[PDB]
Amino acid sequence: PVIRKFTKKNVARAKKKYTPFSKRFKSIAAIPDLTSLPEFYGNSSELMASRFENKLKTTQKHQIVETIFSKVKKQLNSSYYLPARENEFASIYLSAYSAIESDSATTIYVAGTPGVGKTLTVREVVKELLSSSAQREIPDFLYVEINGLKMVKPTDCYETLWNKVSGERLTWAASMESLEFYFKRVPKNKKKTIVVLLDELDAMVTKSQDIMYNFFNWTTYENAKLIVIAVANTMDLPERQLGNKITSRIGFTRIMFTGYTHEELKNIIDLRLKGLNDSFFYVDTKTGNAILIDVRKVRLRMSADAIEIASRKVASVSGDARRALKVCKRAAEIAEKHYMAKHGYGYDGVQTVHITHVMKALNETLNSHVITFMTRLSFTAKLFIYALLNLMKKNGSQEQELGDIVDEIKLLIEVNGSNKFVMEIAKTLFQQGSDNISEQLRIISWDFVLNQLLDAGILFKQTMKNDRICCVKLNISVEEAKRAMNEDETLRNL
Amino acid sequence: MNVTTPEVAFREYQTNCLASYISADPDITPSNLILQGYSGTGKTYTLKKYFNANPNLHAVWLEPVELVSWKPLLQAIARTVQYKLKTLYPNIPTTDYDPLQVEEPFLLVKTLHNIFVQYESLQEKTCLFLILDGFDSLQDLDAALFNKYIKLNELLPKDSKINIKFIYTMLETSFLQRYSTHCIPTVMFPRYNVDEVSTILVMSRCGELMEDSCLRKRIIEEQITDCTDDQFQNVAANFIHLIVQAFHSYTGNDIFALNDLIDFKWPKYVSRITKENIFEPLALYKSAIKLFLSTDDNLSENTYDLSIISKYLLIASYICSYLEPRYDASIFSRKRKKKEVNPRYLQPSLFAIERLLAIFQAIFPIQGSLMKANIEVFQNLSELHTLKLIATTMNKNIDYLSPKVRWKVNVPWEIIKEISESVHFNISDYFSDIH
Amino acid sequence: DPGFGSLQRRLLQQLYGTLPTDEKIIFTYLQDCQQEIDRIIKQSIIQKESHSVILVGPRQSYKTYLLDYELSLLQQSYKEQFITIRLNGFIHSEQTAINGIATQLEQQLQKIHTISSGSLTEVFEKILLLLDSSITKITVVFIFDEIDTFAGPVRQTLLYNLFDMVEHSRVPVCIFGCTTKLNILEYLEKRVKSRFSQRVIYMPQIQNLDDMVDAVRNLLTVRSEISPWVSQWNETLEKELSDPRSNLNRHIRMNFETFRSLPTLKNSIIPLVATSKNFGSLCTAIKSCSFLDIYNKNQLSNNLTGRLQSLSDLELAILISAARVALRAKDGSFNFNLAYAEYEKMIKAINSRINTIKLWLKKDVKNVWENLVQLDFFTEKSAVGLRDNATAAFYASNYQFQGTMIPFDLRSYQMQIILQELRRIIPKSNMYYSWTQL
Amino acid sequence: NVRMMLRRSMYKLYSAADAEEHNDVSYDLSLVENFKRLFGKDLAMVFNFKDVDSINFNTLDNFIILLKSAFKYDHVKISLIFNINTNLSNIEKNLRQSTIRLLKRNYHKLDVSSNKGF
DNA sequence: ACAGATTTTATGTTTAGATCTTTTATGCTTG
DNA sequence: CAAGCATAAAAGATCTAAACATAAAATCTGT
Ligand SMILES: Nc1ncnc2c1ncn2[C@@H]1O[C@H](COP(=O)(O)OP(=O)(O)OP(O)(O)=S)[C@@H](O)[C@H]1O
Ligand SMILES: Nc1ncnc2c1ncn2[C@@H]1O[C@H](COP(=O)(O)OP(=O)(O)OP(O)(O)=S)[C@@H](O)[C@H]1O
Ligand SMILES: Nc1ncnc2c1ncn2[C@@H]1O[C@H](COP(=O)(O)OP(=O)(O)OP(O)(O)=S)[C@@H](O)[C@H]1O
Ligand SMILES: [Mg+2]
Ligand SMILES: [Mg+2]
Ligand SMILES: [Mg+2]
Repeated sequence: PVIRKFTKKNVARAKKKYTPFSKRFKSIAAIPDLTSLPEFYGNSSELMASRFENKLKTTQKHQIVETIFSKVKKQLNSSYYLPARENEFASIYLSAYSAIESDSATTIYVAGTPGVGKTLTVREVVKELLSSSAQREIPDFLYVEINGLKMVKPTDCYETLWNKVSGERLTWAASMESLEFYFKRVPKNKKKTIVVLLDELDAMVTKSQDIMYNFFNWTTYENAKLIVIAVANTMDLPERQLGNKITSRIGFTRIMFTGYTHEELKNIIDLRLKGLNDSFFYVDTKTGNAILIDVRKVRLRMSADAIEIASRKVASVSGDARRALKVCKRAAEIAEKHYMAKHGYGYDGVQTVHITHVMKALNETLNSHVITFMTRLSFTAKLFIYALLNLMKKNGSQEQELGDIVDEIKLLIEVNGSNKFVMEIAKTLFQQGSDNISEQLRIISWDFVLNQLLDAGILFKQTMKNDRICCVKLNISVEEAKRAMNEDETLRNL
Repeated sequence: MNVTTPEVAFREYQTNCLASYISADPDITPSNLILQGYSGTGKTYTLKKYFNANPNLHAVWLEPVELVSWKPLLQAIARTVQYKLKTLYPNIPTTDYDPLQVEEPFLLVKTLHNIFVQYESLQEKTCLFLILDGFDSLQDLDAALFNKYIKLNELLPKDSKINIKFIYTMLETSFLQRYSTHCIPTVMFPRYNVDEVSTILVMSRCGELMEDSCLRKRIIEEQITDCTDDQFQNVAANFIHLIVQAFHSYTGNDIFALNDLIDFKWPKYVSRITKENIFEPLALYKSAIKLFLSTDDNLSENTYDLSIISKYLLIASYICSYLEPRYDASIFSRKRKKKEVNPRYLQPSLFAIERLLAIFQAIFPIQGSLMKANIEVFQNLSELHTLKLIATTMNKNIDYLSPKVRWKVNVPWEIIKEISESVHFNISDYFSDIH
Repeated sequence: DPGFGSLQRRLLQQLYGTLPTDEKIIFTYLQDCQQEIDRIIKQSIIQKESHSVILVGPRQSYKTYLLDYELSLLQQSYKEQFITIRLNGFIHSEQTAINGIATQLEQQLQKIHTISSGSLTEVFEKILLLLDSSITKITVVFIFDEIDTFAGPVRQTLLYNLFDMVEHSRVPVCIFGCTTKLNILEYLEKRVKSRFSQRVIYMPQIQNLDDMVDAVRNLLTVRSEISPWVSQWNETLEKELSDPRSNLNRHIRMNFETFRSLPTLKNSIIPLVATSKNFGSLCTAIKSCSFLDIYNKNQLSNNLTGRLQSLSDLELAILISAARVALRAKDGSFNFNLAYAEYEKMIKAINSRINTIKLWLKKDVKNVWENLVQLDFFTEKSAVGLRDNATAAFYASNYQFQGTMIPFDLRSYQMQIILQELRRIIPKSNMYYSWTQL
Repeated sequence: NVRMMLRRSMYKLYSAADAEEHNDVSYDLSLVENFKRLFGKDLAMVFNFKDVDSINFNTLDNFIILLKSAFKYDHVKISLIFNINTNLSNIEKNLRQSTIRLLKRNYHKLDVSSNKGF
């Protein structure tokens, strides 16, 4: 036997065939009815999803408690009639319906900022169009959702499509050629229309610039009956990635999504709480279980001004629906925490919310902690920050050699020999209190404090072997450090 | 807890702390520990003494110096842990895992978990110490490797019968401070004093020096049949003290270098021993005084085979490097003053090939023409460069022909000087301006 | 005596935190944070509600300990309703994270009652199909340590999947990301930030010295009947923590002002409480705290002045000469020949002032130079010590540095310790103190 | 660099030993540690540095120090051959003093050349 | 036509070669 | 002449593409 120059024993290769669909049938006239075959399309193999479903199921439960705000928290999540995206819904639905009843291939490229309903509205369009197809108004079709960012490698998205339209398992190259031959040579008589939702096209293109070209070119063929719904963040992704000539020779409907305004977000929140706002609940003081219409009737409502101010605050910065939903849910959670803090209901006469709770949640989301992180640091940390600020003010280079920091600290701690803190901090800071410890060149906690600041993302030190001349910058803005040092009680004295 | 503290020579506190931390009870033993200290500070020695004084607790000894990268380190960790567990409990029925199956830290986590679950029939909680002796001495070291081993203990099962505790060993005290905020208990090992190192050398070397065959041969040859082991111990201790007092200022406090010097100088010292000398401590010092003044640690027992033309090319290259071009014409008119900063102490300057050839022609003596540059001159220059004597100013893939490459001499003053006297060409003449 | 041995073992076990759960000592300043984390994890496991959270704080800020305490407390009663999957951002890379998640899923599923087989893409699709998709659902509680490595600059493939998974999937999911950076939200890209629950709870900090002394009292006061000495020892400690002038309180003040890290004080106390051989020794050592001073001296005994006091005479002379040359130079750089020239001028001046000092030769000062640069007193001209990660270290290993090829004499160095500090350290009685300044 | 020196040396050792003697082992110095157990024979490795002047002496010195660690086995003996071209002055100048001290215990200056002796 | 021989997809592992960026060794230049 | 001022080139961080390398599944070849 040979002697291996290096061994990889963790290799695991999937059982995927290599022969593309071109050589499978040996004749274009020999292609059978691909619509009705045992394995093609969604005609088999639904057992796997049922195999893993029972894996996480348990057989034990013990009197779960659903409080008054549990219903609100469960109905306000992002898991679940969209009113604010009706125009784009209608446009994309009209495009898809025209392409599906005319037996033609098209591409709809929709782009927008994260969390504005783009994926939700396209999924709603596909669901409604599938429901219409169930009424036998258009030829039947299969929906294949190919999420770009839910894949280990970008070239995976080919084989998935094949595995979802052909039941076979092929490698990415064989999948490419098989899909091209199926979209180019198979006659329209023996094919079923395919709708592909290339979610998060941004992650698919990267360095390859192959996925997007293949998917926007497969819709050009007349034989192919494909309706590619690509969705992305940047509106100019195609024209940049493919080039003006290609994006012109491919005619695809472009849609842009704008972030919701405050009125739209308020409407979304109100619609998601139509069944719970101003409702009567039966609650038992023994455990706190709430039942929707010792038992007490409690009225639950969410203040309109709180929703309005939350929507105004969240829409003015991003307009993302998910952030508004999450901040409202956090306000409800704060109210519920106060509820069991006052009552003590545990687990296993009008209750409402207030603008104070929403404001608390918004402040938690927005306000940073660096100004609060400095003010609770050790004395040596604030001394180090003070010396850094002093040297930055003196030199103006917004970066300082570390040995120069040490020298400034020593000078600062020796000039103020009469300050009421310094004469007793100097001993514990240079000799660590006890004798028998010689005068230390650096502070006692110098390495500890330097690493504490570097780890906390609050100070950047370039990598150098010479600890004397390595330079450190303040990642945080200089105003924060000055405010933090002003908040101290003894640093401002000296 | 109930562990025995061994008796070491000058590491009382270090061994007290080491016994305080290391213990056979995994509940009261830190999951990480660092014996930090420089070379010769005696940390492997005291650690080995501790682990030989408490055989009831088990350890695995590793040397990351031999395991250059991190992947061999992981593979060796897995293999040695498996082998030690098999040796300790041969009665447990266990399947083997190939040590070469681990290639990432996650695979090491999985392999350690799989080895530890199959040893679940142990009666009592057992801690296994994995001594990464020399972790900082890794040749593929980087800042983001130690903390992998720091946080490794979190990924292993909490309730497993066998718990692996790490005992690292680094020697830099600037690599350690990078992780100073991890607050992992550590035992810093200070260096050794002159008296301490002398005592250690006496303790660790008098037996070997007394039991030298050379000394026995010298005694039986010189016929001194009145001696005791006390006399030999005294003479060995006197030699150790003499060598320490004579070379401590030169060697510092490194025990290894002092051991090398002792091994080097003992044969001559014992060869200079005669009848009345041995019974007089000052006789050896006054008679073998040569050994104890000048150190001898170089290969030359106590130049270039280049051609004449290559030697002159080297001399011309050095002259070009260490002379200002604007002074070349004035100095070499062979057919405000000079600087006294002694540029021979600074890095050699960069010159051009044409200047080198011109000054080489200027300095070459007339034979039989001025030795017009021919194939031999250029071949000798290229051979000098491939000997790394005339280094260029560009990285690999060098092209000597581009008019953007410059040459600089790559020998110090000593080599070029003694080459100059080798060919009997004056070199402290053109540098007489700079003395 | 066995009583003191049992008390010592119990006390040191209390110090190390390995004390059994339901009686673990919890400090009074992180009780609020513990209640918050308990609220989150119980609201997620008991009520099967999925949500995410990122813990932030310095190293050894009691976040892994707090989460482990919560899991241990909640596992002794409700063990069949949740499976714990823990990833560490240091050892688990981007590719290996999927393998680790699959392995831990299959292991916990086997324990409570395949996935990991196949290629990595098959593994990822399998775990996604499994988990993303009267009785309840076994909640999968994720625990990310150092989530800032998974945060990444560009890809963020795993975080997006897991946050969309906690936002949209059916099985209840927790994900606790224990990271260090304060600006953790700036690391996550726009989509992952939108998916993230936008909830971060910051680790509490020691705001008052009273908090630290109360924490130390809670940590070091054994509160159970194990040994006959427990009745005595406790009150002793109380006395030592009642008088402000007491030595242990002074050391607590020192730690509060310098480190403000309780684990450092605990690592100091452990050898103090393990060295004592009887109860009298333990009492007198906790009264005197001499071993704390010994420990502090040992910790600092090797950094830069413990190093400096181990230099021999010639080594100190060469160090001083090199410092002189560095200070005289404009950029602080020097080399072997300049340092030796200054050293020989210094020794000649001293001898002319005159017992006789042997001016060591070049070939005998070369060894001192190598030892001095080996003790990290000098550094190369522009040399980076340790690279940030493995790729950069590999790139550097393949490259050939210029300073390596330059001969030994002409290698240009730089100084760790300036001449002024060298004067500040060296005692006045030393015979080189005259040349320690220009 | 040092790691590739070691990997090449261990690969050559394994290949030659297996060819003489007619599972796998990772390429590291522990192959020398396990050699007596693996092949039931003593070892004698002879390192021939072809052009010792061209190698940057930092990595050569590190490799020699690494090889020094292989003397705790009492069944392996090592022999080094340095194909020096210029003289020992450059070797003394470049190599660390500790490495020269370690080499000095057994060295043999052998003058082999076509131009020597006439 | 069944096991061996070759291929196809899928990495890991070193060597040779590239451009960016930072610093600093060169010139330009009055007396 | 040096300082100022400018461009220039050395030293190295950071990276990629190619040569060299192994390996498991599926295809292609002869009895
Ligand atoms: N028109 C709408 N009516 C009601 N709720 C909405 C509406 N649009 C968005 N939402 C809510 O906000 C969420 C947005 O989810 P998606 O639309 O999938 O996010 P997205 O816009 O695709 O962002 P990505 O995936 O980051 S590009 C929905 O799941 C709902 O919870
Ligand atoms: N306390 C001691 N008592 C006796 N001998 C000692 C002592 N300390 C060191 N030695 C001697 O030192 C030598 C061993 O040195 P090591 O302990 O290996 O040094 P080291 O610092 O561990 O080496 P590194 O760091 O691994 S290069 C032997 O000669 C020991 O006898
Ligand atoms: N398994 C454990 N059981 C009890 N206490 C522990 C355990 N592991 C660590 N600790 C203690 O936790 C404290 C250190 O804080 P940890 O939470 O462990 O680290 P951390 O705060 O998570 O820091 P990281 O991991 O670097 S972000 C010390 O008191 C440790 O002794
Ligand atoms: Mg989406
Ligand atoms: Mg050792
Ligand atoms: Mg952790």
